[PDB]
Amino acid sequence: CDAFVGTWKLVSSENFDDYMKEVGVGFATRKVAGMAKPNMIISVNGDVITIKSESTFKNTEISFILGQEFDEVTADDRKVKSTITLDGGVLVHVQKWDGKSTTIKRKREDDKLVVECVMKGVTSTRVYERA
Ligand SMILES: O=C(CSc1nc(O)cc(C(F)(F)F)n1)N1CCCCC1
Repeated sequence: CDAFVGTWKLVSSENFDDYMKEVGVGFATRKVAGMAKPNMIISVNGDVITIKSESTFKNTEISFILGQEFDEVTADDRKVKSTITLDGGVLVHVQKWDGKSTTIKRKREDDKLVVECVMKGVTSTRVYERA
C-alpha cells in the first residue's frame, strides 16, 4: 500500500465508544480515547509499512510487512497477534487475542482515509482527511 501515505487528521467518528466497550476497554480509557482526535501518519520504505497514531491520549506505532503476522501492543494495552494484508486497495488488519478478533479496514475514499473497526456486532467508522 502507498496511496495511503501521508499525514491524516481525525475529522469524524461513529460508534467508537461502543467499539471500545465491545473490545473490553475499561471506562477511564474510553473516556480519554473517545475525546482524542488523533493524527495518523502512514509511511512506506520498501516492503515495510509504518502507521503512527499521535494523540493527547496515547501515541502508538506499528511497522509491518503485508501478510506477516506480528506482535502488537494496542493503545489500550492488549497484546494481540496482528496480520495486515492489501485486498482490492483496502488495508485489512486483523488483531487476534484470547480466542477473540477484531478487524480494522483502512480505505481511501475520495480524499478521505476511512477506518472501519469491527468487533462482534459493533461497527465504528472513523474518517480522516489530509492534515
Ligand atoms: O484510541 C485508540 C487508538 S486511536 C484509533 N483510531 C482509529 O481511527 C482506529 C483505531 C483502531 F485501532 F481501533 F482501529 N484506533 N484505541 C484503539 C484500540 C482500542 C482503544 C482505543
